[PDB]
Amino acid sequence: SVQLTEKRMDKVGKYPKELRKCCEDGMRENPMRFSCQRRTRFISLGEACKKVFLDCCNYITELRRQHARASHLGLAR
Repeated sequence: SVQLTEKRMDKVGKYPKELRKCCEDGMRENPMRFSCQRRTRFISLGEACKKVFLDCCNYITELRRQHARASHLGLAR
């Protein structure tokens, strides 16, 4: 979303330069409505990369939900 793209960049920045792809992919849209843990199960690609993915996924999932709630309540930022 609007300010969501922002908090994503800030989050991706927080990580060592070679774990940013993992973070980025952890925060892509979720049309199949899979849990964060479920989406890691077949990426392989590493242990330290799964921790990153999972952490960024959980981070952005919470932010999307908070955003959906604000939007539903007409507080929409």
